[PDB]
Amino acid sequence: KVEVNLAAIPLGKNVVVKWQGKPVFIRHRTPHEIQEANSVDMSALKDPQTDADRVKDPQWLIMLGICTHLGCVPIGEAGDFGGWFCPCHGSHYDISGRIRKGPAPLNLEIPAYEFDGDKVIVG
Amino acid sequence: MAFRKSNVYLSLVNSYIIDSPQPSSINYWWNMGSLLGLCLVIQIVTGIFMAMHYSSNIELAFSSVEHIMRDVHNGYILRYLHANGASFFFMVMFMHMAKGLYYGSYRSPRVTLWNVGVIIFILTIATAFLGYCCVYGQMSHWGATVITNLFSAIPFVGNDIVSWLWGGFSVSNPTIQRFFALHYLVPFIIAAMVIMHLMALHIHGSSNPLGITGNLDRIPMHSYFIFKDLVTVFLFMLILALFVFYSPNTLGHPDNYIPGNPLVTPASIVPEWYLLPFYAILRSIPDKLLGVITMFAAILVLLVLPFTDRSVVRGNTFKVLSKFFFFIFVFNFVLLGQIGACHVEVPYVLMGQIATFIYFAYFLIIVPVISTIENVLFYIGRVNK
Amino acid sequence: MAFRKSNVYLSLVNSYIIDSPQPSSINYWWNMGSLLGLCLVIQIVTGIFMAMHYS
Amino acid sequence: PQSFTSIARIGDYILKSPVLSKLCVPVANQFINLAGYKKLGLKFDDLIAEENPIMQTALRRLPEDESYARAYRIIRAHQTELTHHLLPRNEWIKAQEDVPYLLPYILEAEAAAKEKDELDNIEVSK
Amino acid sequence: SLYKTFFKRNAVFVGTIFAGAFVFQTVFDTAITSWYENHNKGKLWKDVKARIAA
Amino acid sequence: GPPSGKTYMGWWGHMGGPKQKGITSYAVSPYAQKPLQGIFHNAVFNSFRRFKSQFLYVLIPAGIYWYWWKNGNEYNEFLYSKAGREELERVNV
Amino acid sequence: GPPSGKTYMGWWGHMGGPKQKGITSYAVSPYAQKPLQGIFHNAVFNSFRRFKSQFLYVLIPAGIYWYWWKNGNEYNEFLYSKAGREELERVNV
Amino acid sequence: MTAAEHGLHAPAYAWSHNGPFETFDHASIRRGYQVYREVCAACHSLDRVAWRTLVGVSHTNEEVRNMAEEFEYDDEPDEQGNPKKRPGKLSDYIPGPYPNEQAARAANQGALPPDLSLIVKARHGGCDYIFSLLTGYPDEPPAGVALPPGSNYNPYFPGGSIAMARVLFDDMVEYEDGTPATTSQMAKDVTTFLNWCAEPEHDERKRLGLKTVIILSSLYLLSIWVKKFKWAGIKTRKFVFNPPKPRK
Amino acid sequence: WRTLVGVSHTNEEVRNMAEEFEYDDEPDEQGNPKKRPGKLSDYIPGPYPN
Ligand SMILES: CCCCCCCCCCC(=O)OC[C@H](COP(=O)(O)OC[C@H](O)COP(=O)(O)OC[C@@H](COC(=O)CC)OC(=O)CCC)OC(=O)CCCCCCCC
Ligand SMILES: CCCCCCCCCCC(=O)OC[C@H](COP(=O)(O)OC[C@H](O)COP(=O)(O)OC[C@@H](COC(=O)CC)OC(=O)CCC)OC(=O)CCCCCCCC
Ligand SMILES: CCCCCCCCCCCCCCCCCC(=O)OC[C@H](COP(=O)(O)OCCN)OC(=O)CCCCCCCCCCCCC
Ligand code: HEM
Ligand code: HEM
Ligand code: HEM
Ligand code: HEM
Ligand SMILES: COc1c(O)c(C)c(C/C=C(/C)CC/C=C(\C)CC/C=C(\C)CC/C=C(\C)CC/C=C(\C)CCC=C(C)C)c(O)c1OC
Ligand SMILES: COc1c(O)c(C)c(C/C=C(/C)CC/C=C(\C)CC/C=C(\C)CC/C=C(\C)CC/C=C(\C)CCC=C(C)C)c(O)c1OC
Ligand SMILES: CCCCCCCCCCCCCCC(=O)OCCCOP(=O)(O)OC[C@@H](O)COP(=O)(O)OCCCOC(C)=O
Ligand SMILES: CCCCCCCCCCCCCCCCCC(=O)O[C@H](COC(=O)CCCCCC)COP(=O)(O)OCCN
Ligand code: FES
Repeated sequence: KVEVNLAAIPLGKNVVVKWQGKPVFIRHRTPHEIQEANSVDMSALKDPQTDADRVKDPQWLIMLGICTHLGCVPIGEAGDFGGWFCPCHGSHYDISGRIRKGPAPLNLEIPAYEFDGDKVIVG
Repeated sequence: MAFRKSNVYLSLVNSYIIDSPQPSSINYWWNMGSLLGLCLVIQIVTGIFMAMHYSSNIELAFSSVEHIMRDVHNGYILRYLHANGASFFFMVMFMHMAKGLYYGSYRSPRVTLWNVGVIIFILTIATAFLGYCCVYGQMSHWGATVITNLFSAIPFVGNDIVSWLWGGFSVSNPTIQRFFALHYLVPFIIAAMVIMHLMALHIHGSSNPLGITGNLDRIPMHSYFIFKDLVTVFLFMLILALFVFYSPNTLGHPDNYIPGNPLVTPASIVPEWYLLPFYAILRSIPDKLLGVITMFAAILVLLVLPFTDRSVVRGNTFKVLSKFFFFIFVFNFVLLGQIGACHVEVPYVLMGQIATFIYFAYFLIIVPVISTIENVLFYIGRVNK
Repeated sequence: MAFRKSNVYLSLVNSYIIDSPQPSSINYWWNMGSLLGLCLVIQIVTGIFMAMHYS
Repeated sequence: PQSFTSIARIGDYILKSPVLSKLCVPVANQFINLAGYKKLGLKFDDLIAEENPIMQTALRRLPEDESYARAYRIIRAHQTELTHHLLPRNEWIKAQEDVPYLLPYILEAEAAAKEKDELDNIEVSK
Repeated sequence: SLYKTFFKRNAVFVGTIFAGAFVFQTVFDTAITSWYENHNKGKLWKDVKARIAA
Repeated sequence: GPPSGKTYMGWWGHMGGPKQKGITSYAVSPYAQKPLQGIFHNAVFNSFRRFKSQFLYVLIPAGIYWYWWKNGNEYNEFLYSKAGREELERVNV
Repeated sequence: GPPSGKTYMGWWGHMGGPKQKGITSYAVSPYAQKPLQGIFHNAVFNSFRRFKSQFLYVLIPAGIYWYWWKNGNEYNEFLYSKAGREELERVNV
Repeated sequence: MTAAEHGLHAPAYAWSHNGPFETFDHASIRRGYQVYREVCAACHSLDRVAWRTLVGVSHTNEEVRNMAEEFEYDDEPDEQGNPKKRPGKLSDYIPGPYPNEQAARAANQGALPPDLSLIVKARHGGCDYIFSLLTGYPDEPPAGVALPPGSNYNPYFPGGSIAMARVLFDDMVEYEDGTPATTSQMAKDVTTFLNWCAEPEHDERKRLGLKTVIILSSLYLLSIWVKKFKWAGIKTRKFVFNPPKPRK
Repeated sequence: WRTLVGVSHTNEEVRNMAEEFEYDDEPDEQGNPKKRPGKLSDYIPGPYPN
């Protein structure tokens, strides 16, 4: 359970740290996130989920890359919305990180990272 | 008496490979079991000599196998004879098992010999899997990832046995160091199951292609079947040498010459060619728990065969219908291995669901039904009431 | 006959550790050979569990 | 391991039926000629497996004139297959000779073993 | 005759087999290396090293 | 040790078959026979008889399974072409 | 298999000793006997008899080899002292 | 999948080391190292090849020593503990251009160039794929495909969009022996040099394979003769039956 | 550092002792070297480099 820092990853970046042995998707934030993460009706989907169920420490985001095909890896820094791109079969995880289309049945896991102040423990 | 009969240690050799009574009519299909004993000696010897130069740490493993192939004197001969030797070991075993399935060698009084054989087959699949991971190529990391994650579907004990296999939270350095140490051991457990296997053959002896008693015409082993076994030994070495010296990378995958990368996934992750029929059976069931049960059930379904054969005749020599359906099962096993090397696409999903039903239906439906029909067909053809 | 005398594998166990005839007067110096069989089992087991962590 | 009592139970229902015995008997005659045991010099009752007590009992009770002739047919057959040949066409078994010489000894060994089991695990009328 | 000395004993013949195998390896190797290098002459290093000696 | 359970096979002198009476056997030494006169008139005339007896039980199953494999390929070839894009969209979902 | 060479031991029923005639044996059950009345009057009175019979064959050799070890030590102690420097110089060369 | 996602099938050219009795052409290996040093080595490493393995294969010993001496390696620290550098020697390994993977991607717009010591064995196609990749860039992509910024079209690459650009043009090197250095010629040499980097045992492996196959093929034919001789008594054995008289 | 917790010092004490040293981090986005403070998984450093 690692803690790099909190003012070490600037805004428009991300680092796939080898945290605990995984391609996990760090993402530093701005209120420039609840802008546009749920501007889409949920029921146009495999079977949905809401921001408040997603993560309620909402200005530092982390998500796994252990994909439910056989372990595929998405993008860094491209797309139409600005999401994460599966070349394996086909998918683009939007800014909130969800289906637009594809045979991917579900979104994975936001690692159970808890806040207490001065360091956020991932895991 | 002769000294080879009175000495405690030579008496065993005499009783097994010199004076053992054999049926005179056995053919060259009875020579595959001696080859499997040579395969095990090849695989064990070549492995000791490579293990002197190997390093099992995850940052040193891949480059240690290249050190064997570049710097060790006659090191490329040791490895290729090892990698192609295992593919030859599995091909002779599929022929050995299909023989006993044709001539009825599983029936009474040889049920115990057939059950110890099914245990050898399980331990040999395990051995070959563990050693393919000691290379730590790209197929070697991602093959261990998807197989060890199948035990996560066992209820209430799944996530604990996976973290205990891995030694951590992923396929990592503890995983590769323990797979190498398991891999050296299990070949010596196989050698003890082979001794138990031969002991169960000695009390009743071998069968014959006619399926009747052999106690009326017996010849000894020495200089009839010692020199008939020598014919197939030199053909085995000749065909193996052709692959080791002129085509040594045609039965493997190219992506295993890339070092293992947990962050980059390959476009197609497949096992070696001899685990592909069982990989397509797992891929046929759209549920994690039931696919794992069905994959293992495909190996243990061989054990119900002594009970579902309802015939009074041993073997398929004089059987018309049971001979046609023996070869449907053979070519269904080749299509399963071939489906398992394809993509998950239409129509390769339905083709693998029908062909995995024909695998389980042969043992449980087809054999007992046509064997009953053939009994009654022999009766009414002679008895005229 | 009993199953331990008719089965191919249990017959060896019966002939060696159950029904084997022994002299009645042997003393405790005849017990060292069974200990040496336990020593070999201890070493092979402990060494295999360490070899998973060795370099 | 289907019993011979059961095989004859089914077979005698087919043979004594007019409509059934004309579709399955021609089929069964081609099944025996394609099998090819008569070309090795064998009768069908030689092919039956004999590693069980009901067949060891029937062979002890077989007369010795018929027992000596059975052992010669089995030795001649192992030698014909060893050479990868067939016998001459005038030494083949004919259909008249392909008789069930061992069936009657089998059926009486089976009826006695069943009678014993029914008595060893009977419950009393009282 | 021939058989009473060629192979009558097998101390005649396991020593002749072993002594004759030692001579076989040397004569066999020199014949294969000469055919292999002549079948691929012009491509070897010793031929390239003899064309750049200016 | 003691004797174990009895079997369906013995040893030289007592093999457990039926008693033999009236069978006579003859043989000749190998040294007195001409070298290997059994390879030819056996690789053409006999090998063809053995082939013709049994080839039908192998090649009718092989023809069924190979025809099924080619029709599966050619259909998969077609779905991922430009002409087979509309049929691919239906049979997926 | 066949029989092997004969030995000097058999099995229950045929052990290979001489024939017995005129020997009778008696015994009593363990359940009918009092618990372990054989530890005391055996750890003092009998154990002393066993010690006195055999202790002389061990302790005379042990006394010889231990006396030889101490005289070797004490002499080596002395050679590497200040008083034993002149004798060390001779017995070396 | 679609044919564009699998890539185009590399054809079959007639390499002079194909065949069971053929060796490498060693004048193309020497010629091929010159194309590596002057074109490829700016952006590709060869970390598994040592200087000493080139002696007696492509260069003389005196030539190879002068090639290694033009680089700097890390020596062991002096008497106070400060670091030292030294020139190269024969036991050293051929050095690469970049110090770490972070710097390699920074100079190639995010893409990482792989090590080439095993690229012939780690790709389906072998020498036929490496050659066709380099001579397979068209001068304008086909109508319809929209390339991302910073990628080039090559139909032999799976997907049709590769981060490498064309690097072979006519007469960019001048060969010592005087061979015309066209595009197809330079490609044939690097692919021959790089196969030697993957398979240094190729020449003497196929020499020990000729001996093994000739010896074992003779033992296999002698085994058949011996077996038939020793089995001749059983095959010609005869049997006859005379029914005993019924009195026993 | 982590082996001292629960033996001689509290967890908060040990973190402040490790933070007074510099260790080698993994390089930046261009490939240049980085340093960082210490953490509990680190090993106690020595005075001399070689
Ligand atoms: C890598 C290891 C290599 C060895 C593995 C294969 C060896 C076992 C295969 C069994 C076999 O021998 O094939 C025969 C099979 C069924 O036929 P069968 O059992 O009734 O007759 C046997 C009779 O004793 C022959 O032997 P035969 O008595 O006729 O004469 C001796 C023969 C020696 O040949 C051999 O060495 C055979 C290994 O003489 C010569 O050939 C001289 C050379 C001119 O009919 C066939 O021909 C099918 C071929 C096999 C196809 C299945 C395997 C493909 C994957
Ligand atoms: C370092 C690794 C070692 C670990 C293994 C330890 C085992 C070492 C055993 C060595 C040995 O075999 O010496 C045997 C010898 C006894 O010979 P014996 O059969 O005539 O005595 C039967 C007894 O009277 C009945 O004794 P009982 O059968 O009634 O109970 C046995 C019990 C002791 O019971 C008592 O409370 C005192 C009587 O437990 C044992 O005695 C355990 C066995 C030591 O022992 C003796 O008492 C005398 C010989 C002394 C040996 C010393 C030299 C060895 C270095
Ligand atoms: C879980 C494990 C499952 C294991 C299944 C593995 C399947 C692959 C195994 C491949 C070997 C299978 C060959 C069959 C061997 C069984 C014994 C046998 O078939 O031989 C008897 C058969 C009959 O012909 P005979 O003239 O020799 O008469 C003697 C008795 N009637 O003589 C013959 O051999 C028939 C002629 C040869 C047929 C060759 C056809 C191809 C066989 C498949 C090979 C692999 C795919 C090409
Ligand atoms: C039944 C016996 C054996 C089987 C079936 C077997 C199978 C295999 C296989 C399939 C591989 C991977 C081959 C490759 O693609 O490179 C392998 C690798 C390896 N095995 Fe074996 N093996 C056996 C016995 C042994 C033994 C007894 C040892 C050690 C004494 C051993 C040591 C190794 C080593 C060091 C490697 C890695 C080097 C390499 O890749 O060749 N093997 N084994
Ligand atoms: C290392 C693996 C094995 C070895 C060394 C081995 C060895 C042997 C040998 C020497 C024989 C006697 C000769 C022969 O029948 O060819 C034999 C027979 C037999 N084996 Fe195996 N075997 C192995 C694996 C297996 C397997 C995997 C099975 C079945 C699942 C099996 C089942 C049998 C049977 C049923 C027989 C008796 C056949 C008959 O007498 O007709 N064995 N084995
Ligand atoms: C008869 C059986 C064995 C004997 C007598 C034996 C003896 C020894 C001895 C004396 C040591 C050095 C102990 C020390 O001072 O540290 C040692 C070390 C070692 N042995 Fe064994 N050994 C046996 C079996 C095995 C086996 C089967 C393995 C399997 C891998 C093994 C693995 C090791 C390892 C990994 C070490 C180094 C770790 C250590 O020092 O404890 N041993 N062995
Ligand atoms: C300075 C010149 C070169 C530069 C800047 C360069 C750059 C690159 C880059 C960025 C890639 C990654 C491709 C991707 O990920 O899409 C690559 C791959 C590759 N390069 Fe180069 N390269 C150069 C010269 C060469 C030459 C001359 C060869 C052939 C001898 C070569 C052989 C390869 C191969 C085989 C690949 C992998 C292709 C594959 O995986 O299918 N490179 N190169
Ligand atoms: C049906 O008739 C038969 C029959 O035909 C046959 C062939 C057999 C025999 C069949 C077999 C398959 C034989 C069994 C063979 C094994 C069980 C193999 C087990 C043994 C090994 C694999 C050997 C292990 C090797 C070593 C321990 C040493 C290797 C390492 C070395 C030499 C390195 C040494 C170090 C240095 C520094 C030189 C029968 O039993 C039989 O029944 C009557
Ligand atoms: C005189 O009367 C006697 C008598 O008193 C006795 C005791 C015996 C029996 C005596 C013995 C000494 C028994 C023999 C003991 C052996 C031969 C020891 C053999 C030990 C092994 C083969 C070791 C087996 C160990 C393993 C397989 C380890 C398992 C490890 C696992 C599962 C770890 C998994 C992880 C990895 C990395 C492999 C007699 O035979 C006898 O004669 C009649
Ligand atoms: C606690 C219970 C057991 C204690 C001691 C048991 C001793 C085991 C055998 C003693 C009894 C022998 C007398 C005959 C008998 O009834 O037993 C059969 C013995 C076993 O036969 P086998 O070795 O399988 O032969 C099988 C034959 O092939 C001859 O064998 P081979 O292939 O030469 O084996 C060597 C290969 C590897 O062996 C190793 C390394 O262990
Ligand atoms: C030198 C190597 C060691 C050689 C072996 C000696 C040591 C003995 C091994 C340990 C003994 C345990 C044996 C189990 C006893 C029961 C066997 C049995 O029931 O025989 C069989 C069934 O066994 C099996 O299914 C396979 C045995 C798996 C072996 C496990 C490793 C029953 O057969 P049965 O004798 O009753 O007659 C046929 C009736 N259908
Ligand atoms: S990998 Fe996520 S959709 Fe294909």
